[PDB]
Amino acid sequence: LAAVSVDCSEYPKPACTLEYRPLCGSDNKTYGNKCNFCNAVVESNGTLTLSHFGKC
Repeated sequence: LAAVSVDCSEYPKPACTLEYRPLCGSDNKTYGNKCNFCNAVVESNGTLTLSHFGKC
Protein backbone atom coordinates (compact mmCIF):
# COMPACT_ATOMS: atom_id res chain seq x y z
CA LEU A 1 0.00 0.00 0.00
CA ALA A 2 2.53 2.65 -1.10
CA ALA A 3 0.06 5.21 -2.50
CA VAL A 4 -1.12 8.68 -1.43
CA SER A 5 -3.54 7.62 1.33
CA VAL A 6 -3.59 6.27 4.90
CA ASP A 7 -4.29 2.63 5.85
CA CYS A 8 -7.66 2.21 7.60
CA SER A 9 -6.82 -1.39 8.60
CA GLU A 10 -6.01 -0.17 12.12
CA TYR A 11 -9.35 1.60 12.65
CA PRO A 12 -11.46 2.70 14.09
CA LYS A 13 -9.32 3.70 17.11
CA PRO A 14 -11.09 4.83 20.31
CA ALA A 15 -8.24 7.27 20.99
CA CYS A 16 -6.73 9.97 18.73
CA THR A 17 -3.54 11.89 19.55
CA LEU A 18 -3.52 15.68 19.17
CA GLU A 19 -0.65 16.12 16.69
CA TYR A 20 -2.27 18.14 13.91
CA ARG A 21 -2.16 16.68 10.41
CA PRO A 22 -5.47 17.18 8.57
CA LEU A 23 -6.38 14.66 5.88
CA CYS A 24 -9.11 15.28 3.29
CA GLY A 25 -11.60 12.52 2.57
CA SER A 26 -12.78 11.83 -1.01
CA ASP A 27 -15.83 14.10 -0.61
CA ASN A 28 -13.34 16.96 -0.04
CA LYS A 29 -13.91 17.20 3.72
CA THR A 30 -11.10 18.07 6.17
CA TYR A 31 -10.43 15.85 9.18
CA GLY A 32 -8.50 17.02 12.26
CA ASN A 33 -5.93 14.32 11.52
CA LYS A 34 -5.44 10.68 10.52
CA CYS A 35 -7.49 9.32 13.46
CA ASN A 36 -10.64 11.41 12.86
CA PHE A 37 -10.18 10.92 9.09
CA CYS A 38 -10.28 7.14 9.07
CA ASN A 39 -12.99 7.07 11.77
CA ALA A 40 -14.97 8.43 8.81
CA VAL A 41 -13.70 5.69 6.46
CA VAL A 42 -14.49 2.93 8.99
CA GLU A 43 -17.88 4.59 9.60
CA SER A 44 -18.52 4.80 5.85
CA ASN A 45 -17.71 1.14 5.08
CA GLY A 46 -14.45 2.28 3.44
CA THR A 47 -16.57 4.08 0.84
CA LEU A 48 -15.13 7.52 1.67
CA THR A 49 -11.39 7.23 0.98
CA LEU A 50 -9.35 10.41 0.87
CA SER A 51 -7.90 12.19 -2.18
CA HIS A 52 -5.04 14.07 -0.55
CA PHE A 53 -3.53 14.86 2.86
CA GLY A 54 -3.74 18.23 4.66
CA LYS A 55 -7.05 20.15 4.51
CA CYS A 56 -9.08 20.54 1.30
